[PDB]
This record gives sequence, C-alpha cells and structure tokens, in this order.
Amino acid sequence: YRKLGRTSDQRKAMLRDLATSLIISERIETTEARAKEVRSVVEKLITLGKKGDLASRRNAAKTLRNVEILNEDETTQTALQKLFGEIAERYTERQGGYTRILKQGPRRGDGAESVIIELV
Amino acid sequence: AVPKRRTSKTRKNKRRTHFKISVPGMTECPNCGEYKLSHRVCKNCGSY
RNA sequence: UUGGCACCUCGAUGUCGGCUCAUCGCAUCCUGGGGCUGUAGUCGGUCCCAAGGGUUGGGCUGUUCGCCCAUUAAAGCGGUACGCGAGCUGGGUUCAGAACGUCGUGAGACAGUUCGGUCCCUAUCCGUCGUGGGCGUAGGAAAUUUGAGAGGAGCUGUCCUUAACCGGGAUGGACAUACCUCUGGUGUACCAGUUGUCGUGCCAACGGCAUAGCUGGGUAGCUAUGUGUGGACGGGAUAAGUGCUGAAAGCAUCUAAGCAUGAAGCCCCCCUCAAGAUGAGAUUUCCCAACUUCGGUUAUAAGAUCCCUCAAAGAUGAUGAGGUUAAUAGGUUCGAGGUGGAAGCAUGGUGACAUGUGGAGCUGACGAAUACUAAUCGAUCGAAGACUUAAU
RNA sequence: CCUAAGGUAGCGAAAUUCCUUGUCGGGUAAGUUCCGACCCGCACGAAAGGCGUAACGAUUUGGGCACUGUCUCAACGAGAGACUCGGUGAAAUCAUAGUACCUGUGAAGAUGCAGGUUACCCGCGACAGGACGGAAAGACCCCGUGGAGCUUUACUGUAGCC
RNA sequence: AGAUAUAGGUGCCCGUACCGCAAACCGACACAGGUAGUCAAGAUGAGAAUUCUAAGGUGAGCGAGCGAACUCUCGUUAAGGAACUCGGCAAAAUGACCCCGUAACUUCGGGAGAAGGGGUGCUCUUUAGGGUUAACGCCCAGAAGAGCCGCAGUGAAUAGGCCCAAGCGACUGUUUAUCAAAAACACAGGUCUCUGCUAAACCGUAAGGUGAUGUAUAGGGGCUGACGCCUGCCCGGUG
RNA sequence: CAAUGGUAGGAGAGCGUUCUAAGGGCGUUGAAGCAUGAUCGUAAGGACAUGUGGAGCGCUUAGAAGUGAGAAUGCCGGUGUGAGUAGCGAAAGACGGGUGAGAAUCCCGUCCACCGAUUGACUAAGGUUUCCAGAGGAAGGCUCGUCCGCUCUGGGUUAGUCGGGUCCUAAGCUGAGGCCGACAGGCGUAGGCGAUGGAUAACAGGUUGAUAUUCCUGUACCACCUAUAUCGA
RNA sequence: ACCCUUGGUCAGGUUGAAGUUCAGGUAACACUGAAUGGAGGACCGAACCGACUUACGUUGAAAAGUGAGCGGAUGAACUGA
RNA sequence: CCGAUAGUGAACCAGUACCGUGAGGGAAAGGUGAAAAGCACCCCGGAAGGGGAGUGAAAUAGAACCUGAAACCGUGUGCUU
RNA sequence: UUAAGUUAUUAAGGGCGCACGGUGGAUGCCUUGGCACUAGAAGCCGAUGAAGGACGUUACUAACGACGAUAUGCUUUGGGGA
Ligand SMILES: [Zn+2]
Repeated sequence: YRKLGRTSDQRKAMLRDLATSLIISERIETTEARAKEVRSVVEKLITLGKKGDLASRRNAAKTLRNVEILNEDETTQTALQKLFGEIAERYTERQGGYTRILKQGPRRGDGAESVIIELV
Repeated sequence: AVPKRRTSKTRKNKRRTHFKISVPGMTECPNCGEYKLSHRVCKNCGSY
C-alpha cells in the first residue's frame, strides 16, 4: 500500500473523494500514484454493487460520499443509487477489470506525471 | 566545515562531468507521423 | 613521575574525570611450553621462551587514586597531544551574585569553605565506509571459474571416569554469525468492545473529530530476551629446552659437519573478498557479410539497452522476477492465518437485553488458479579480427 | 608575669574544624555524603545579635513507598527534514594547486623534502582522524615612565562648615 | 448689589474611505514575537476550564515521489525495576465529584486534600419534597430495591504523586531586561541618635522649594530584623 | 695587466610618466587609446606592421612635480569559489467546468477539513489611499500566475443631535508687573493653556461597486429669530 | 526605573474571623452551645501578569524565541491615556 | 590648478535617496549623431526579443546609444592525455 | 592454423595553443562643474512685517524655475526690429 505523502486519516479521506469522483464523472485526471491506488478502492466497490443485497449496500456507504447527481430534466440521484443501479448492470459479466489507466506527460508546475482513469 | 582552498576551474569541470541530461524515449506515432513519448498518449490528435 | 632548559605555537596548538570507538609495545595478570628447587603428593617459590585470544558488576567520593561488598581462569602494566569536545557530556577547576571562618584602617582578599550559574560550525581536500559510470585486457558476446594477494576467526570453567601426571567423556559461561518453525515484541488501509459531540430528514444501521479518542486481541514483514550453528580434528617449520652420533682437545662434550625431538605462537588447514593480479589468466558455448579504390567503410549478427509491470533487491543508480509466443502487478475466484458470532428477520422479556437462523460476517502484505485492466506500436547501441619470429 | 580588660550563658567537626574519610553509635551486602552523640572551638559567641522555633519556600542536603526505555540492551511503528525528480536559489571561507602512506629529515609533530612502499580515469550517498580545520590582531601570563572605576592615617589642593 | 401658544424660519468649523491580535501598526522581510477596550450562541459542566459544533470566517504563496542511514517530534514494548547518573535529569505514575477515615508538633489559627480505603454505566419498579402556577404542567434535587452488559462505567478530554528527617531565611512580597531568583534585598517589631520650628535633613549660585498646609505619640539618619527566652566583661586607643 | 656574491646602510649614472618654454614636425590618404605579432637595447624600456578607433599627438634642448604598487585583517567598483549545494517561515485538500499563448497555484461548483472566550463582529492608537471599478504582467511576490496590499487611468469619505472646538477644570506647562543671578538665564503672582475626568439636543427602516445615527422615507427633540411684571450678579 | 494626575480589568468554586442574636447557666458576671454575620498582603483554579526545569533552536521563524511542564492570581496586584 | 574614484558632499531636480525618537550622519549617478534625418514596410512571436528593408560616413553610432582593458563565462577546433 | 613477443586504435572528461563571442567599465579624448587668486566696486536686511518657508496660479499639469488671488504675470519710460 502506498502512503501518498499524507497521514493515514488524510489518505483515507482523499480516496473516498477520488472514488466518488469516478462514480460521477466516469473519467478523471489525477497523478499516477493516486491512480494506481484508487483503482483498488473503486473496484472493490463495483463488486459490492453487482453483489446486490442490503448488507453490501450498507458496506458501500462506509466509503462513498453524500453527493447528488443531476440527471437529465431534473431527476436527481445519489452516488450510491447510481452505483447499485446503473454501474452494476453493464459490469455484470466482466470478472475483474472495470477500470483503465492511461498515462500522459509531466504537468507543468511540477513534473508530476499526469494520468487519466476511466471505467471499462 | 568550510573550504580550505578555492576550487580551480579544472577541478570544477571534472565534477560536472556527469551533470547532464538525456533525451526522452520519444518514438514516432503511427497515426500521425510525429513524436510522442513511449507508453504515453500522443499530444496531437490524442490516440493510443 | 617530580624537575632542569625556554627551541615550536600569544592576528588562540580546548583543561580534569566520565561516555563512545579503538589501536600498538611487552618489562606476562590468565591460558600454552620449559630449567632449577630447601619439588614426597595436592599447592608453591623463583628464572627462561611466549603478545593468539581473553582480561567483572556494584557501595562511597566530580573525582583520578584509594577503601570496602560480591564474584572470576584472570581483575596485567604502559604509549598513542597524560589517544579520542568540527564524536558526546560538563560533575571538579580559575567569570559576574551572595554568605561563614580568617586577614586588612579600607577598597578588598584566601594562608579556606558554602549555595547558584550560556559548550558555536550546512565537510572544500587527503583519510575511510559503502555504491555507480568510462576506458582498457588486439574480433564482438553469454556463462562458469583458478587464486598472486588480502581480511576474518583464535578464549576456557566444572563435573564423571581412569582411581595426582599423562589418557578418555558430559555438559556450561562469555563472545561471534545466520534465521523466524517455537516462546515473546511491534504491527497508523486487520477484527472486535466502548465514551462525548456534530452529521447522513427520523427509528435502526453508519460516517467525521477527540494522541490511531480510548481499550481487548492480531496476519506478513522487521526483530531478541527466542531458535540453530561455530572456534573441531590435524599437519609443516621452529622458540626456550631435552637429546643421539661426533670430533677440534689421544679423554670429555647436544655442535663445528651430520640426526632427531619440542609451544595457545609462525606458515597452512576452516570462513569470506579477490584478474585494473596493466603480469589484466583459464575452460565451453554463440555470431561471422556487403562495399571499396583496395588503405577502408557501413550498417547489421549473436548479444544487450531504452521505455514499461514489478520485489526476494534498493538513498539513487546497480541486482533480480517479467513484457502478449505473457501469470509481472492489480481486479476476480477459492484458501491459510487473525477476529469471535454481522446485517435483516423471528422468538422470549414490561424493559436494558438474551436465544436461534449460523464457527456467522468481515478481513492489508501470505498460498494457489484465472488474461478481465496495464506491461501497445517502436527506437538506440553492438563484429568482420595489426606485424614480427618460430614451428605446423 | 602582663592588660583597658582577659569570652559569661547558650551552642559546637558547624553554610565555621585545617589535621580530617576525627571517634563512637544508627542507617546499606559494601556509606569520604547523611542523622545522633562526644569536646582536642587551626580560627563559635550574644543587636556587622546568641540560642530556640509552628506555619510558609519553582531554597540546599539525606533516606523510603509508588513508578517507570534512565539503565541491563535494545527492537518495531507514525510524521517532519535528509534522499530522487520538476521550479527557484544563498552564505562563511579561498597565495597558485595534477592535494597517498610509512620510517626519517627539518623552526626539534610534513599532501608538497629523502629513501622506500602503494595507487587505471570521473561521480554519488555516508563518517569525522588530520589539514597545528573556520570564527574573535588571547580575556590567561609578562611588558608600556598606556587608560579607567574604587580606597585610605600617600602627596598636593578644593566645595563646604566653624 | 443692581438693571429695564400656535404659525413660519436660522443653525458654522474639524474627523468620517480602508487595515486595525494584523500581509496596511512596532519588529530591516507578505517575519511562529509585541499591541488598550466592547460583544461573545448550543451540548457537557461550578465554570469565560475541557472535547465537539453555531453565527461567521479559513484551507496557510513551492510542489511530486520514495518510504535508507542519522537528527528531530510522537506511540508501544518480554523479564528486571534507579543496577543509570555529579544528581531519578527526562519520562512514567497521581489527578474530577461522593462517602468513610486521618499522626506528631503547634504561636491554638493550623498541620489537612495529612496519610489510608470504598464507590461511579444502563433498564424497571416505589418513595419522601422544593421553585413557579387555580390545576395540569413546567423546572431542580434525593433514598431504598430488583435486575442487565463488558477486560474495563469521572469507559474520551481537561483537573495534586506521597512520606520520613536535617541546614538556611519567620511569613506574602522584590532583584542581576539578554548565563545567577537565592541563604542576597524588603519587611512587621526592636534599639541608638540628631531636630523647639524660617526645625534638623536635602536640592539650588541665589531666589524659590521638599520636609509639611506636619509640630517631639512628629520628622531625618545609623544598625538590627516576626514571635519565644535572653544579650556577659573592657572607656586604656579612636570617634 | 688587475678587479666585479651581498642584508642594514653610503655613494654614482640612468630609464619612464603629466604639465610649461623655445625650436622644428606628424595627423580624416586616419592622432591618442585598445588588441595581436617570430623585433631592438647591458637593464628600467624603444620601435615597426596589421586590426579596431574617430581628433588630436610625438621629437630636441631646458624647466617644474599630486612622478612609477603585489602586499597595510588597506578603500571603492565587479567577478569568481563554495554550488545547482543549504533553505523556500508552524496547520488538508480533492475532483469537475470555465477562462487563456501558457494552469497543482486564477474564477465558479460540489464534497471534505480547520477555528469558534475566536482564524468571528466592533472599535482606540498608529499607518496614510493600502479602499472601489476597468485594464496589465517588466520588476516585487522565497515556486508559478491569466492573479494581487504590485503597475496603469478613472473614481470613492455628505452630520444643529456621533467624537472634538465656538463650555469646565486636574497633574503639568506657561506667566503683566515682580524676586534672583558674570552673561545666557533660573524661579514665581494675578491671569491663561491643558482630558485619560464632569457637562451636553436622534431614533428605526431602506439604499451603492465604494459612505451612512451623515444620503432617502417616516416620526422626533434642542438653541435662537420674526409675526401673532420681567431680566438679575 | 521611580513618581504625579485621571481611568479600566480580575470566569468559577472553597474556607468561615470579629461582632451580633437566641437557649442554658449565675447574686451578678464569667462562661459553652446554636444560628447569624462575611474578615483575610487566606485557599483552589481560567483570563491576565511573571520566568524555576528541560528538549529544540544556535549563517535561528526570533539580535532572547518556541513546545511541555512550572509560580502568583483582592493585592506592597496588573494595566491605559 | 582638477578633468568624472579627480575637482565642492553635490558637473546629474544634493544637503537629495537612504539611516536615526532626536541632535546629527550622508551617497551613487556625465558623453547617440554634423543634423532626429530616432529604423515607413514585410517576416517569426501573446509580448519582449530578433532577421531583413530603409535613414546616415558609419546602426554593435538604435537612446543603459564615444572608445571598450582585465578578472570571469562560453562555442569551434591543431597537438596532447 | 597454433604458439611466444611487441606495439597501436578510444577521450566520458581534462590540459596547452589559436580563432570567434559575451559580461564588465579600466584607459584615451572631451566639458556644463568646481579650486586658488588679482583689480575695481559693495559691506547690511526688518513692525512700511525680514531671512527661510507653506499653499497656490498654465488650454491639458507629477516635477523644477518664474510670481501671487491683478498669480506661467499688470502699467509706464527707454533700448531693440521678426
Ligand atoms: Zn499522433
């Protein structure tokens, strides 16, 4: 497990934000150290969604954050509803995977190595 | 704790023998005849 | 050691004791070997050879010394700026305050005590501990190696037997080294109990913050106080010694020629490093054409590298496991070990709570399967073997 | 015999006692410190007070209980710097430097001198034995017919006062 | 002494921005320091303490990695438990409210929170009252019983370690801004002395002042230092 | 033929630098200065050729001096070394969208964090335009910057009642005449100055990018003035 | 540093002086009980003011600081103009 | 007599920046060309900067603008390691 | 083809010479500014409000000079002539 330059309390809160951002935007640019680490956090959550029951929706709420998604024509949705409803039906025959990292150059103000994370 | 003699120009240019940088990987792109880093995306009609 | 001299240093060469880390001498404290004894045995006394290793914890005092207590085979003595303050400490000693005895008309002082009291520096060069790159080793590579030379290790209690020596056994102390199966420590992305308070609209379930809020356990890894191993048996040449044959010297004599014997020491034996050992060694494998203006040159080969996924390796780099003709990491699936009975539901109870469903549910590093995601496409380097002589 | 008079009480090896770690008792396995006693007070002593004293003290000294990584003897974990990469970027110091070692030599303790020994060329992370390493024209010690504050029955004056 | 109740209007100058526990002020800096006063909610509490939040404000003017030594700041540790050290330095341990208990010595006030022990969570029964109100209500407190859970109930945070004996100074207080906080200085009390008022004493050339709008139970100076029991001899020398 | 090592010192002969006199010369067909060269004299030193440079400058004899530098922990300038080294000043951010030549760092959003007897709201002092709106990115900002307390050019502070003066006095400071003193001046009476104190008539709501008990709306109060016995030390 | 004039600040809790009243007791006092009362360079502890210990800092964030503990806190207190 | 480190501290918006509570202390900083004839227009760039074209005897005479030494910092190379 | 021997290629970097550049402000030439004097002439200003200052005035106005609400000047007498 990487430590990412934070303290274990800040490192935990920073991945609960990274994970809820993949669930909402489907695609984010991070650094390549936070991408390798947060793929494990969002993939262990996809299996809670596609597992289905109530006790696994109780364990997804220990990680996701309370954010509302604005759908088309004002039909709001919670980030935990979008994960157990819609991200759990397209990934119902894939056995591992779910996510894709793509490298880019070094960014400008420090040469940190930019990366994109998708859902596959 | 402090230098006893100054450093000559000869001894200064030898220490700097290894203070240099190398070029990047930088292969050519198949989609556009171009240059990109190996294993990264192309910064010109970004393909991979 | 106390001094004699005043040659080095006043535009600064930092005291005493202790701590850390040592290193050398031998005029030997123990252990090894011997001669003499006023040596019966057990213990000794003395002198010779011997520096391989070893050579303790406390009380009192700033102490060094010294005196004690309890041990040990032993509690050696000295040099190294009375070793070591750009390694540490600052208790004594000679900074400013204050006081006692004493001396002085006094300011003050010590022929003496007492309580308090500021130790700076980012390593340039040589040195020395690690770890890389370049060139060389007459073609370019990949492995395996010899060992010139170097560095380690070397300690010795008690008991049983022989029954005091010489002989045989069994077990310890202190030091080294490798390792995590065992007993333990830690274990901040592991499980559980619990308090205050603010939240997810409420109940129930949960999240933030309070040293990781606090408390009870704990996987891998790293670890000692834990678990194993080691200094074994021996050879060569000698020391002080003990001799044999033997004359110089018609006898004697270990010595001059000869010949033996003889130590924890010397050179090996054991353990690591070692062809930059420029004297650059050796084995068995791999690759081996086109073009010239005949001078030589290109790219390519075998081999590597860049870049990327990594850990058993790691400051970096290097070393190792792999890159689709793929199990290298992640995810997924099943496990080992850890926690110790989830949620929901139903029953019992007035209630806090209990029981069942059910060794439940969760679970970071550990063992196996599986190409679902990423190790894509590419690029750089890298040989055609000089002339002398002698044999074929 | 001397003097103006010769130290009373109370305390005493002491914030005072040099000899001295005095002696004896107590406390510890072992007590130069500590407490109780002794009087031989180098050199206590009565308003520069003597002797005693409840309470109070970031006061000094000695001993107990508890408690501990202070220690035997160290091990693991978290974070900041160190370390690699991108940005920005000093200072002290400095005669010129291609800046080994040993035994000598020498202004009598050598990177640089002699005779030997050892060492391919250039980095990076570390440690502090030397460069009599840096910093401050030694504060110790002596010397200037140097300075300054203070003292008095040194000298010479003087404000004041009678 | 003295002297002779509505209706319309008029009202000047200076300050006024912004920072103001702060990057606008004093510290050479957009500097971990200093800077009077007013206001100040909820849960918990004796509280303006503690921990978490409101109104409101802020995210710190270099970052990304990796998770060596060594330095720093923090947490844990088998068995032992001051053997460490000049010295328990540092760390650990104590810590709240309630109840029971508490020694010598004393200046009778103290010593004293002496010491040394026990309790503390939640549920349900029944039980005595005390603020305000016609009652219900609404607040504030107690006692006894029967149970339930955990390793642990001030379940977190904040809140004295105790005792024995000796020296010094009675005590609260003051001091070497920047190496000394003390046994040194103050002190309440004690004593000696000088001073009869335009006082002595002190400042100043003087005039004017302090002393003092005081008057010997007052004022200045020297020594001593609470309180208790006391303070011996010497007037030759110096004043 | 003979002499010629030399510190402290003594003695002699000279070289070069600025300015003056007299004489005679050279210079836009290129003086001085600067740079380079394999030249000359016993030395200090003197020429010549080229390049650059753009207006002055040598020679001879004599005269006069601010007349020659490697050292003073010298003075001033400006450039190294140490060195791509130390540091970058207490504390949490993440992602999305947007703007731009350029974004970890600017603006908007969501979530998360931190203070809350204060990192909140006022207000003295002090500072003096830092305030507001448009625009900018040289330097300043310990990085970046499209941003700013920085630069540019336009703005912003409204009072009979708030605080101060046209009211009072304290400590202190001044003081006609006066008293004292070499000078200068010191002191002091009446009388004045002097808040940190006493006195003193306005409230609520709305409004700007920037001011409000000041502007606007509503409702007030105080002093004076004119129309329609009392005053009093 | 001392002083002069005129202002301001000190959360919360604990102790329980002298005086009084009662009741008892005495020829009368004196006395000893109980309430009441609210003294003090008193006690504990924030704000505030100080500076005993240690670590860190020592080309400091700072030409006297910071972290953790420590002392006073109704007075001979602290602090403004 | 000096000729920009000289000569007044000051040749220049000098008793000025700046420093200090104050008295007071006290700098650095001259030169386009005869004439502004001070580079219209094109090209790269957001701009700065530059390459051409033109003005001029001359533009390294382009506004820090006469000459332009040394220390110092570079790029290319003949011989060398 | 084997043995024995001898010598050369390299340059990561460095050294010396030479060319060409940058920084910098010495040197030369130059002068507005000062330094030392000589001859002549002055040797006081102020309540009729001084020396020295503050604030202002221009068509646009930071700043120096000039000068004052008659303000970047007003009148008169005399030079001078685009
Ligand atoms: Zn492309």
